Amino acid sequence: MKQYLELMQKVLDEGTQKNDRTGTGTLSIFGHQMRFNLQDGFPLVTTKRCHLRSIIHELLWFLQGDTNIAYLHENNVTIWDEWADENGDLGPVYGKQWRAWPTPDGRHIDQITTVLNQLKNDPDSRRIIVSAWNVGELDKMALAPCHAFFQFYVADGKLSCQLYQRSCDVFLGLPFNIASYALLVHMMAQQCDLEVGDFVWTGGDTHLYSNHMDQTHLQLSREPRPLPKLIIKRKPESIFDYRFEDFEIEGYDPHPGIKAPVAI
Amino acid sequence: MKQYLELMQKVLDEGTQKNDRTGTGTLSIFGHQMRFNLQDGFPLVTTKRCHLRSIIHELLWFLQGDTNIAYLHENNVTIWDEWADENGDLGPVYGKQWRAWPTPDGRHIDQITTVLNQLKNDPDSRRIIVSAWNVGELDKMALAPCHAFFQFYVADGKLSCQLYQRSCDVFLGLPFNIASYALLVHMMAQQCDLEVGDFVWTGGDTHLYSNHMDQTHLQLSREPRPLPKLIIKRKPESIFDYRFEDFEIEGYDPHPGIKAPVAI
Ligand SMILES: *c1cc(=O)[nH]c(=O)n1[C@H]1C[C@H](O)[C@@H](COP(=O)(O)O)O1
Ligand SMILES: *c1cc(=O)[nH]c(=O)n1[C@H]1C[C@H](O)[C@@H](COP(=O)(O)O)O1
Repeated sequence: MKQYLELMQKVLDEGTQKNDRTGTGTLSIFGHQMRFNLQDGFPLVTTKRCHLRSIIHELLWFLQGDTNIAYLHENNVTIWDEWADENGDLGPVYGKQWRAWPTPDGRHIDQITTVLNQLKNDPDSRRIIVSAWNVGELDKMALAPCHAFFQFYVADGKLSCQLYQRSCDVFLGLPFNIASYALLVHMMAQQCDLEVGDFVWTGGDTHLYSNHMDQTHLQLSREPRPLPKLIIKRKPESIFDYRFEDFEIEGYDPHPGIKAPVAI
Repeated sequence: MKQYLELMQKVLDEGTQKNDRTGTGTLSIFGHQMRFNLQDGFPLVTTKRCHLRSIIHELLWFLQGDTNIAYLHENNVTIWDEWADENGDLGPVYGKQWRAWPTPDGRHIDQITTVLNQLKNDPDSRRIIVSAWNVGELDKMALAPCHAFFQFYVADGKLSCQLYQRSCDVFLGLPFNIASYALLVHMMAQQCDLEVGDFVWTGGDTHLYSNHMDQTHLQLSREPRPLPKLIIKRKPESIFDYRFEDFEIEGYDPHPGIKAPVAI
């Protein structure tokens, strides 16, 4: 995608060298923002093939409030194997905070349902927010959230969303994260009878790992293809009733895939 | 300053008409990012004079972990009066979450101390974050945090900071907020023998109130003037024991102030 490739070249041109938690070494820029008008098409990178199956199953996984990789395994998705423990648990990550953020006084807040109610009865609210950044449970998480905070907004019957990603593996993570949220927006929109608007991505520590430099130049030498189309064949009773088959991506003809190591 | 005036112009040109909770109405856009290189001086607006004692006392008020506006009175600061109860409390707002995020099991987390230590022992960390968006206590707050999530970043000995502001009153609040954090960055840098870097401001619902049109137009026709320079007279033994006297801005020659009503 143009925005994607332009970001890559931005890291290579202004990035500074930094060591990191994984001892892998990176090229890093701090603070960036890009927009995707969802009506121009589904933002799934084409300069290299992406695995839809993984992207979609991970989202339904989050929405169910699951934090164990069993479900993912049942559907052949292994993107979260490296961090799960003996029992498949990852700790109170994304899914848990999204559906059951534990308050001090013994309550649990379902942020996803809260947002839906807000989009239907108070769409002008400047507080339609979902946060995975639960300071209290950060130490029980196998990995601190990367896409940590996001906000919805409405205008002219169009649903928009901004995500703040504090850490971003540009080559390996960004492609999945962008598609994942663009997908949520379509789901939210369809449930609230709104049209899709913009998906605004904002990054904190945006980087390219040292052992991703070749792959990066390879991909950066290719011409972006036309964006695919997302077709939802059904309208479930609730945001929690979507299934893998309700989705259908049309016109996805991407360049060849490129492989790279996953910094653990 | 140019960035500020441009964003201000953008709101008028692209803004959408919305009916907010105050019932005043606004002109707003969603998703915007500004960058301030602190090497070029304090980003305190000059196209309009800004009350600096209230920006400094508020910030220091936060750092003490205080939620009651008593302290602010002691020093003639009346920016948080239209939201305090009979006792003057605002709820576990900013200060409370920064200094003592209450966990589900009784313990408390000091995000500021945590950050100070991350900056001194693990500067490459991509998790140097402090959040005020404690979902579990939003209902107990007089007003949900506007500047709710910020991240620190280190590179080439420079300390940068990105702020996520979900809601922004471009005319009244944006000037104060910007300077407030720019100020913090300088305090953090001094306590960690680091140089100041960039301050990146990112906004969610960025708006201009209907009854600010005149004041805005008046400000847009004035020319920006060289940014001032922040001077920190002494160096406290901790980031917590700073004082109003310790700060001094130099070269601040702003245009006259502009009076305007605040939306409650
Ligand atoms: C985390 C999860 C995700 O969805 N997408 C991402 O880009 N990542 C990346 C960020 C970083 O490269 C690593 C997490 O490391 P750290 O917690 O920032 O130290 O995975
Ligand atoms: C909140 C506090 C701050 O420091 N900065 C701001 O600009 N504001 C503004 C945003 C908005 O105008 C109002 C809060 O309203 P809401 O909670 O967003 O509905 O104060």
